[PDB]
Amino acid sequence: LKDAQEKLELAEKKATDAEADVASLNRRIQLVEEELDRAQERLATALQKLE
Amino acid sequence: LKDAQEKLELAEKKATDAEADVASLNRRIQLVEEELDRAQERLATALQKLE
Repeated sequence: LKDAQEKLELAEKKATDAEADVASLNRRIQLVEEELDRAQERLATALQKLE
Repeated sequence: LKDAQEKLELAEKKATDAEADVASLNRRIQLVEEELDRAQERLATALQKLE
């Protein structure tokens, strides 16, 4: 039981950290997508003014 | 020990799933980052053309 509970603890800690990493990466994805959309809009406006 | 092993299996499956999510989300992060880099390079070229 000592080994089994130690394995349980390590697996649970790893899964929780992985979930936190997933949430952080997803919010990073949405942030970077917003920045990309703003950059594309700026590019379009600049090209029109250039022409 | 039986319950501990079952929870170990569940936790390791969930952690592997979240690790795959991490891999996918980091791939998306890098790809959108590259697209944003291209967009900002285009923006810099556009400002140069404005000048």
